[PDB]
Amino acid sequence: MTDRYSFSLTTFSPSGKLGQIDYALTAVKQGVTSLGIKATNGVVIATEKKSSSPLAMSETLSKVSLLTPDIGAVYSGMGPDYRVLVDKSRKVAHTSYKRIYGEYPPTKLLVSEVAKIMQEATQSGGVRPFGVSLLIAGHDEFNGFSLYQVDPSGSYFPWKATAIGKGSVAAKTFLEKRWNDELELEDAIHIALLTLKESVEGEFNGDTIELAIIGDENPDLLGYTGIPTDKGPRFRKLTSQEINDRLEAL
Amino acid sequence: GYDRALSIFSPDGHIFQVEYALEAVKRGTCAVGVKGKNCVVLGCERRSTLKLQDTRITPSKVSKIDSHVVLSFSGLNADSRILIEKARVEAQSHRLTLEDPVTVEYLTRYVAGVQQRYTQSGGVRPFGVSTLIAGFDPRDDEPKLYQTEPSGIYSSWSAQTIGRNSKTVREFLEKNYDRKEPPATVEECVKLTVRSLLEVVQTGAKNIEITVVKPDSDIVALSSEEINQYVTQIEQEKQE
Amino acid sequence: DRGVSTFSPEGRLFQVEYSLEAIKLGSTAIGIATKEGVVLGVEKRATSPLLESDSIEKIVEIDRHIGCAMSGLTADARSMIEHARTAAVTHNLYYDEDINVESLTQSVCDLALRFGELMSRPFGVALLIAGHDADDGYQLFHAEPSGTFYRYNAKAIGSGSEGAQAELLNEWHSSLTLKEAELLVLKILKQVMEEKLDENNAQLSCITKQDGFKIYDNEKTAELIKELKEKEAAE
Amino acid sequence: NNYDGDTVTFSPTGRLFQVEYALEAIKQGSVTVGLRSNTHAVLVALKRNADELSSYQKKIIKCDEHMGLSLAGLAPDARVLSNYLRQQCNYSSLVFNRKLAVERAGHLLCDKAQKNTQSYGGRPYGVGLLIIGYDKSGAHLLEFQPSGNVTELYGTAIGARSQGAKTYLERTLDTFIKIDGNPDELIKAGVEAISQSLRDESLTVDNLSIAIVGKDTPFTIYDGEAVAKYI
Amino acid sequence: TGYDLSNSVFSPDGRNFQVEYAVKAVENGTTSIGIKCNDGVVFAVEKLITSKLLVPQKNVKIQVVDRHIGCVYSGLIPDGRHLVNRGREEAASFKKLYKTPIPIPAFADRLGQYVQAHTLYNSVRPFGVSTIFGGVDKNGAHLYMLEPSGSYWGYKGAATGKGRQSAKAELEKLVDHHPEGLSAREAVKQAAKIIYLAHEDNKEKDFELEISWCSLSETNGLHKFVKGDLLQEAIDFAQKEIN
Amino acid sequence: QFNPYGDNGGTILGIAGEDFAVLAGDTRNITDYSINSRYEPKVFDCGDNIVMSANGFAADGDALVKRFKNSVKWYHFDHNDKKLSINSAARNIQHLLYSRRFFPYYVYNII
Amino acid sequence: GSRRYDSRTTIFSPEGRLYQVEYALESISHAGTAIGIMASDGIVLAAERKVTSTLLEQDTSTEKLYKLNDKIAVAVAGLTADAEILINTARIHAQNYLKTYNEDIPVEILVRRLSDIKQGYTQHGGLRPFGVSFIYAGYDDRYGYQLYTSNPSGNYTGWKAISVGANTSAAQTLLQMDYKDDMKVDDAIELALKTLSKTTDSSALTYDRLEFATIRKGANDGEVYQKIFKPQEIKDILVKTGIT
Amino acid sequence: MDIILGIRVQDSVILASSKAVTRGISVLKDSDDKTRQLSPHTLMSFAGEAGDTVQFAEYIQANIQLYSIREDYELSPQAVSSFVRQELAKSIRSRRPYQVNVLIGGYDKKKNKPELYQIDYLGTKVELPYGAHGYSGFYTFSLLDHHYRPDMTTEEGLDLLKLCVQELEKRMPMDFKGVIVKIVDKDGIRQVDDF
Amino acid sequence: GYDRHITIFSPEGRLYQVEYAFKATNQTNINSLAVRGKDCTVVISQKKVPDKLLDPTTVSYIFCISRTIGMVVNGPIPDARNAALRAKAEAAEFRYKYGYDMPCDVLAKRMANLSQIYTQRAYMRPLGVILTFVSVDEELGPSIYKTDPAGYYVGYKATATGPKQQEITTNLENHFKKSKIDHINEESWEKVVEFAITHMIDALGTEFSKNDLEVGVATKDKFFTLSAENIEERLVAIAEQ
Ligand SMILES: [Cl-]
Ligand SMILES: [Mg+2]
Ligand SMILES: [Mg+2]
Repeated sequence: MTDRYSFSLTTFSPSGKLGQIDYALTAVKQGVTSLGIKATNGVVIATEKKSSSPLAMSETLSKVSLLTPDIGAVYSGMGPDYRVLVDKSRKVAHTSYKRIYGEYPPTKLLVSEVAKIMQEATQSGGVRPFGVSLLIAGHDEFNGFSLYQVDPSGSYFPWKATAIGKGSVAAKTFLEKRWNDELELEDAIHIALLTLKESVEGEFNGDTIELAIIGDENPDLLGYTGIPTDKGPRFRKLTSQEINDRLEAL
Repeated sequence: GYDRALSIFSPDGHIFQVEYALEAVKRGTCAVGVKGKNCVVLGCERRSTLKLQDTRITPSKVSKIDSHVVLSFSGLNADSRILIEKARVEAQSHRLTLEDPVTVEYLTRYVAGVQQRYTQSGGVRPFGVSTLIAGFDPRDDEPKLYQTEPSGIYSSWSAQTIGRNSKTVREFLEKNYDRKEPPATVEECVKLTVRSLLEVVQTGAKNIEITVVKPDSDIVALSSEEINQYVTQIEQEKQE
Repeated sequence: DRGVSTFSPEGRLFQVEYSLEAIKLGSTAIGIATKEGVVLGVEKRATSPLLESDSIEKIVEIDRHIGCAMSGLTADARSMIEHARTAAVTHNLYYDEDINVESLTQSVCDLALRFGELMSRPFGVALLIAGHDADDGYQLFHAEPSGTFYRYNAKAIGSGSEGAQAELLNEWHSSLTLKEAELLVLKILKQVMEEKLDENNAQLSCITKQDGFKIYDNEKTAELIKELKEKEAAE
Repeated sequence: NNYDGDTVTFSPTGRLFQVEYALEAIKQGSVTVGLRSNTHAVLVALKRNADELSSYQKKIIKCDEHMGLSLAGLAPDARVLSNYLRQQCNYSSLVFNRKLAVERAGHLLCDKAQKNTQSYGGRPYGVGLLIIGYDKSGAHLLEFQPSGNVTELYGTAIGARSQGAKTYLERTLDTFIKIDGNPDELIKAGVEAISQSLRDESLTVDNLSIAIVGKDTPFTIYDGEAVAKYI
Repeated sequence: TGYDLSNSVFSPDGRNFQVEYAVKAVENGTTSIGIKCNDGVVFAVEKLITSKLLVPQKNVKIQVVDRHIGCVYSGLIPDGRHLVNRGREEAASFKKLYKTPIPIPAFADRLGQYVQAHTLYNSVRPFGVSTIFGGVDKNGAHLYMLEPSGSYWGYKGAATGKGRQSAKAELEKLVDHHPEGLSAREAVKQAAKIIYLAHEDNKEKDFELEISWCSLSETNGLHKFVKGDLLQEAIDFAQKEIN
Repeated sequence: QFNPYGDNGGTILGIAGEDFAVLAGDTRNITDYSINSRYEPKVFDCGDNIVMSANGFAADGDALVKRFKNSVKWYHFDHNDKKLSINSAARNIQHLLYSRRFFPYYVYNII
Repeated sequence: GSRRYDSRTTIFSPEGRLYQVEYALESISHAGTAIGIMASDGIVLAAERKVTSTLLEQDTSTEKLYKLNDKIAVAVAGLTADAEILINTARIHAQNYLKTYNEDIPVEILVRRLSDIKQGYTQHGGLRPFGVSFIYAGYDDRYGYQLYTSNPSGNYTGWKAISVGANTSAAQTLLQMDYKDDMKVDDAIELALKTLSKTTDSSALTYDRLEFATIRKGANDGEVYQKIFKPQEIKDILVKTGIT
Repeated sequence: MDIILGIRVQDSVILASSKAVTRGISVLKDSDDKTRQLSPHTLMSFAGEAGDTVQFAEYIQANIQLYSIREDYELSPQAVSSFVRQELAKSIRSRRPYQVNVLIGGYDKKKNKPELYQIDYLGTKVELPYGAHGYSGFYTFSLLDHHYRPDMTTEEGLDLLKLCVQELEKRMPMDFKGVIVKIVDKDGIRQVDDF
Repeated sequence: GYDRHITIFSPEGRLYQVEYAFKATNQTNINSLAVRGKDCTVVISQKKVPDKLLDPTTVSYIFCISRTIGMVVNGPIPDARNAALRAKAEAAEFRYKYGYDMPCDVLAKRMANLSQIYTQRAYMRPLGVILTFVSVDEELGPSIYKTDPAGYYVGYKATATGPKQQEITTNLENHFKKSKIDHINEESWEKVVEFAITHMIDALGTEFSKNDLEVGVATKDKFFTLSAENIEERLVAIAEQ
C-alpha cells in the first residue's frame, strides 16, 4: 500500500492554465445558486435547499453552517467537499487561534486559514482541488461586518454583495442595481429573497430556502447568564416561519 | 516521499536529463578562467538585455567559497546558489574538523560529487550548472583552476571557458595561450581574459566582469573603469 | 512510462543493458595478469589541449594490494571506489589482515543491482579490479553494472574493447613477464586509440607483491613507449 | 503487450508477463542437473565462461553443512536468495539448535519470491535454483522457480537444453534412486545426465562443477582436478 | 479504454477488470473441492503429475491454519501460501487476545478483508486464487469459499479450478439425495469420487489424490490428512465408480 | 532491583608451546555456595584449529562463544572457505566485545 | 502503479528549459501589471487590480501589495493564494532573523531565502512550482533602498526600476526611457502611474483599479516609513499627477 | 578554565585570559590561548568544562565565518553576541548543555565604538564596560569600580588590568600561570606579547 | 484520458470514478426499503440465493453495527463488509471516547466523510456501495440516514435503494401524500414490517416466500434481524387480510 501519489495532480499547461482549478470552478458553476449581502448593521447569506427527493428530510442537510458564534458560511458546488471544509474550518478556528489568544478569530483570518487549506489541495501530492466556492459572512470587534468569497484556487476577495453558482451572472447584476451603503439588515434580507427567487424554479418558501444572518448579539441563544461581557452569538439561522413572514411583504 | 527515477539510461546508453542539463549551461552567460604564472583570473559575461539593473545589489557572478577560493558558473542561476551554499558549508566544516582550509582540488571534488549524486538519486533532477573553481592552496603559490559539469566529472585546466559561445572563446584560448610561457604578470593575464571575452561579448562596457585571485587569500574584483582601460588598449592595438 | 527494474521479453533488465551501451562509449582500459604482477593501462582522452592531462584520474588505488581502472561514465565510479576503499580498510579493522581481491570485488558488485523506485539507476561504468593476495595470487577482475564479475587473465573494456580483446587472445600466455605485459598494454592501446599514443594521453600502472600498487610516472612510461617503437622496428 | 510493464498487472488471460520474462532468463542460463538416492543427493553444473581468457562462472553455492544449491540465470539474484537461506538455516541453529528442514527451506524461498510478484516498484527474481540437502527425513532435492513455485523431486534439470537431461533422469528413475551408499556411482549418473544437454562443447576440467551431500557427508563442492576423475 | 490496465479502477460498467483477470488464473488451476458433512468438513484436491520425477505424497497442497482449520486453493500456488501465512497471523492474534481458537466465520472475514484490501489500490495486484476453507468450532461445522474480489459465502459443498462445473454438478446431487446429511467417512469417499470425475477436464496428465478432514467424532475437531488405508479405501471407491 | 549479571565461578588457563597450545579449564559451575554442575564444558573447539573459553558470567560466555562460532562460519562463506588465522580471530573478538561497551559481556576470554 | 499519472514537474526539456517554470511564467504574464521604481530618497510600488467589480469592497481588499515587515514590502503578480503561502513564510523568516541577531533582516537575505524555496520546487519533490513573481521593495542600513524581483525559477535580480506581470515588455521600455539616476520619490510616483496608464488593457486608469505604496525616509528624522495608500489617497494622487 | 577578564575603554576592548590548563593535581600547559577570532573585529574568550569550551567556541567561529562569506559583510558585535546567547539558551535545556561562559569583545566599525558582552552558560547576556567570569570578578571588581573611566586610553586600561592581575596573583590560591592579553580596536585584533 | 481512471476533475467538472462506483452499487441486483414507525425503524431487503450449494444463512446484506444501529448495504459484498467492519470500529471507538452510544446520523456523517476522502485522494478508490443506517435514536427517535460513494448523506422519512428504487420510491411517496405524516402510524413493529413488505410487493409486483426476504428491525436500545420463521408469520398475516 502506502500513498504513492507524492506528486502534484494539478499542473501548469503550456498556456499557463491550471486545469484542475478551472475544472473545479466549472463544478461550482453547475452548483445551486447562493448569495451574500452586507448591510450597515449586519450581513445576510442565503441559498436554495435543493432536495434530492421529497422523501428526504431536507432539514437534516444544512447548507448554511456556523463556523464561530460570529461567523457563518454557505457554498455552491460539491456538498461533501463543503461539509469536510466546515469541519476543518471549525477546528482550525480553535487550534490556530482560540487556544492561543483565548478569543475567536476575526473573519478575515479565519477566511485566510480556510483559503490556505484549499490552496494546499491545489499543490500537494495525490489530491484534487476542492470543488466548491465558499461565501463567508462574519463580524468582529475591530473590523466590523464583512463578507468574503473563497474559490477552489484558495484566492479570496471581500464583497459588499455577491453571488456564486448557477445563476450568479444574473444575480450579481440584480444586486448591483439594489445595493447601497445605507442598507439596514431587513432591507438586505428583502433584497436577498428577491434575488434568490429569480434562480429558483419550483417551490419558493421557508422549507425550500435556507437563510442566515450575522447581526446583533443574541443573549437568548447564549445558554447562560452571569458574565456581562459575554452577550451571545451574532450568527443566527432564520426559521421556516420567519422566512415566510417576510415573503408576504415581498 | 517522491522517489521517481528522472535520470535514467536510454537505449543508446545516454542519460538525457544530464545531457539536457548541459543545454541549460549552453544557454547561460559565458564564463572564462585563465591562470597565469602567479595568479588566476575569472572573467564573466553580463547580458545587456537587462538595463535599469541595480549593479550594487544584483547577485555577482563570481562567488567566494572561502577567503582563498572562488567559484563562477554558467547555467541556471537558482541552481548555482544551492551548490555555492553547500560548498561554503563544506569549506567551514573542513576547517572545523581537519584544522586546514580546503584545497582547490578537494572543494572541486566535493561540488562535483554533489552534482553526480543528483544524476542517480530518485525524485531529483540534475543541476543545470557547470562551474569554474579557482584559487590557491594554503601555503602554496601554484595557481589552481578546475571545471565541473552536471554529470559530475571534473578536471584541471590551464585555461577554460563555459556557457554560451564558449566554443568560440575556447578556440581563441587554444591558439593564444602558451603552456611553456603563461601570462607572467597580472596585467598579461587580465588582458588575455578580456581579449577572449571580446570575441563574444558585444560591447566592452558593463558586459564584462573580471575577478583576480592571487596567492595568500588576495582576491579583488576590478571596477568598470579599470576593465574599460583594457578594452581601450586592446582595440587601439587592433587598428593596425 | 515503464519501471526501472523491468525485464525485457528476452529476460534481461532494460536498464542494465542500456548502461552497457554507455560503457562502450567510454575510453579504453586494459588489464593483463602475469605471475610477476598485474598491469593496468588506460586511455586518458582529453577533450581539449588546454585540459591538464595529469588531472585525468582513470586509474585509482583501492588499497596497497589492490588497484582499479575504469571506463564509461567515470563520475559514477567515485562512490564505487569510496565503497571499495571503505570495505578494504574496514576488513583490515575487523580482521587485522589484507582483504581478498575476490571479496573486495564481490563487495563492489553488491552495489550494482541496488537500484529501483536505493539509487535511481544502475552505474554507467565498468571497472577492472587488479590485485594480489596470499591465497589466489595475482588476480584481475571485470566488474559490471549487472552485478556480475568475471576473473580474467587479460581483459579490455571501453570503445576499442572487442578489437583489443581479440589481440589479447593471441598475445597472452602463462609465462609472460611484467616488462612484456607493460609493452603489450602500450601496443594494444596505441592500436585502438584515435590520437597518437604518448606519455601524456595514456597512463600505465601495476600491482606487485613487493612494491604494491603503483601509478607509473610520465617519464617512466615515455621510456617504455620508446622501447616499444624500437622493438617493432626491429622486424 | 500492454500488460507486461510491471509485475502488478494481470493480462486478460490471467498471466503475469514480468514473471514469465524472469522465467525466460533461466532458459538462457547454463545447464545444471540435480538428482538423489535414499542416502545421498547430488548437484552437477555446467559452468559458463565469457571467453578463453576468462574464468568459468561459479554455479554452486553452499548454504549450510547439510544444504546448498545450484543456480541458473541472474547470478546476483542467486547470491541474494542464497544469503537469505544461509540466514534462515542459521536462525534455526542458533535459536532452536535445529538443522533447517529442506522442505521448510523451500517454503521460505517460495514466500520470499512471491512478495516480489504482487507489489509495485519491485521485480521478480531472475534465477532458478536446485536445492539439495540431507536432514532428519533423509536426502532431498528441490526445484525453485522465481514465480514462487517450489517442487520436491527425485531428479531434475534447469537451464538451456535441460530437457535432454530431464528425459534421461525420467528413464533412469528406477536405477539411480537405488544407488545407496555409493557416492561415486551417483555422481556418474549425474555426469551422464548433464551430458545429454551438451552440444559442440564437452565436459573439461575447468568446465565441470559437482556438489554432494549425504548421510555422513557434509555439503562439499568439487572443482578443478577434483572432477577429472569423473570426466 | 485503458480501464483494465490498473487495479482498483472502476470501468464504466462498475467492474474491476483486474480482479476479473485474476479469476482467469484461478480457472486455469487444478481442481479443488470442499464438502460439509454432519459434524465437520472434508477437503480434496487434484495434483497434476507433470513428470515421473515428482516424489509421490511430498508436494503437499492442503494447508492447516491453527489446529482446527483446513485451507485448499486453486490458481497461483504462491498467492495461496501468502494468504494462508496471513490467515495464520490472524488466527494467532485472535487466540492471543481472546484465548479461544478463532471461529470459522470470524476467520473467513479476516481473509475476506485482506483479499478485499488488494482490490483498493493500484500499487498491489489482486490474489490469483480462490480458496476453499473451513473447520469445526463451538457452533459446529463450517465450509467457506473465497474469491479474488474478497467475496465469500458459506457452502454445503464448494468447488473451484479447471474442473469446477463437473464438480459442482456432482455436489448438487449429494445435496438433493441427502437432505438429512452426509457422514464424515462418506464425505471422504464422495470427495475422492468427485476429484476423479473432475479429472476428465485435466485428462492429459495423470494425477495424485490428496484429501484432508476435520470432524467432531472422527478427528476430535482437529484438522488431519487422510492417510494409508483410509486414503486407499477412498481411491478404490473412486476407481470403482468411474468404471 | 533486577541485576542482569551473575558469577558462575570457574577458572581457565592457556599455555603456548613451540609448536602446540593448550587451553584448560575446570568443569565446575556454581552460584554463591551451591554447585550447579560438576561437569559443564567451558572450553570449546570453534573450528579452524581455534579453541575458546569465555569465563565468568556463563550466560554472557555462552553468547560470545556462540557468536564467534557464527563469525567463523560467515568468514568461510564470505571469503571462499579461507582459514581464519588466530590473529584475525582475536581482532574479530575485540569488536564483538566492544559492540557492547555500554552493557558488557561479563567474561574473561582466552583463545 | 502510480507512475502512470505522474506529470514529472521537475524535468528539463531537450532545449534545457524547465517546462513548469516556463508555463508558470506564461500564467504570470496574464496577471495585473506591478511596477517598482527606486529613487534616491525612497521607493514606489504601483500595481493594477484585475478587472474589478463595483460591488467589490476595495478599502478592506488586498491582492497586490503586502507588508513583510516594517522595512520591506512586496508587489505580487500571479496566483494570489500561492503568494500568501510564500508571504507568510517570508514574514516568519524576518522574525527568526530578528530574534537571532536582534537586528532587522537585510533585504537581500530575505529575498534569497524566498527564492531558494521557489528553486526547491523546480529541482525536487515532484510538485508544481509557485505561479508567482514578486517585486521586493525594502530598506536596510547596508545598501539603503533596494528593489528586487523573483520568479518561479527561483532566480532573483536587483533593479533601479522594474515591472512584472502583463505588458512588461512595453512597460520596461517606457521606464528605461524616462528614468534617471538623480530622480526623487514624487517624480517616481508620477512615472509609475504614467507607465501603468499607457500599458493598461483597461479603457481608463481609475482609483478603484489600483494598489499603491511608498517606502520613504520621509519619516521624522533617520528612519523609514511604509505607506499603503488608501482608496481616497490613490484618487488624490491620480488628480495631482493629471491622469483623471 | 579559570580566569577571563574584559575591559572596554575609549577606543578598544581588552581581554585577559589565563594560560593554565589543569587536569587534577597537574598543570598540563602554561601557554594556552582561551580565545577565538570570530571575525576581524570580534574576539571571544571562553571558560568552562573541558571539551565543551573549545567545541562551542569553534562552532560559533565556524558559523560567523560562514555568515561573513555568504554576505561578504562583517556582523556587528551586538548581532554576534545575540547569536551566541541564543545558542547557549538553546543549549541549557538540551540533553547535555555546553558548560561554557564567554566574553565577546568587538569594535563596531559602523558606530565607531568598542563593545564588551558578558554571557554565561545559561544564556544570560549583559553589555558592560568591564566584566569577568567565575571567581575572577570577586577580586577584580572593587579595583575596576574604583579606577575605571570610560574615557581611558588603551595604555591606562592595560595598567588597570595589571593591577587586577596583581591582586589575583596575591589572593587567589590557584596558580593560573599569568594571562594572555589581546586588544580589539578599529585596526583589528592584536596580542600584547609582553605582560 | 486518465481523468476517468483516478478521482480528478474532468473538463465538465465531473468525477467519473465516483459515477462508475454508483453503477457497481446495482451489481447484486437487490432492492432494499426502509420505513419508520412510531417506536421503531424497519428495513427490508430482497434475498437471492441462486446456487443450491450455498449455505443460505450466511448470505446477508444486513449488518448489526452496534446494539442500537443497523446497516443494510446495496452493492458487492466485499465492499459491503469493508464498510461494515469500519462502521463497527467507529461506533465502538465513539462510545469509548465520548461516553455514550454513537447516534445513527453521526455514524452516517463519519462514513460519508471517509467516502469523501476517497473522492479527493487519488490512491484510494471509492467503495461501490450505498449504506443505509437505521436506529431508534434516543434524541431524534426513529431514524434513517443513507450514504453513497460521492460522500453525500441525508436523513429520510423513508427510502429505497436498488435497480428498481424509483418504483418503490414513488409507491412510498404516494402513501405519505395521503396520510400527510412523516411515518407509519402503528404501535407494534410487527405491523410496520407487514406494511414494508406489502408496499414492496405492490411496487415490485412480485410475491415473496420466507426465503426471498431479509428483515431488520430497530427498537429502543436494540437492533435485530428476523429469522425465516419470523418472516413467515409476517407473510401469513398479510395474506389473511
Ligand atoms: Cl470525520
Ligand atoms: Mg553573565
Ligand atoms: Mg480516489
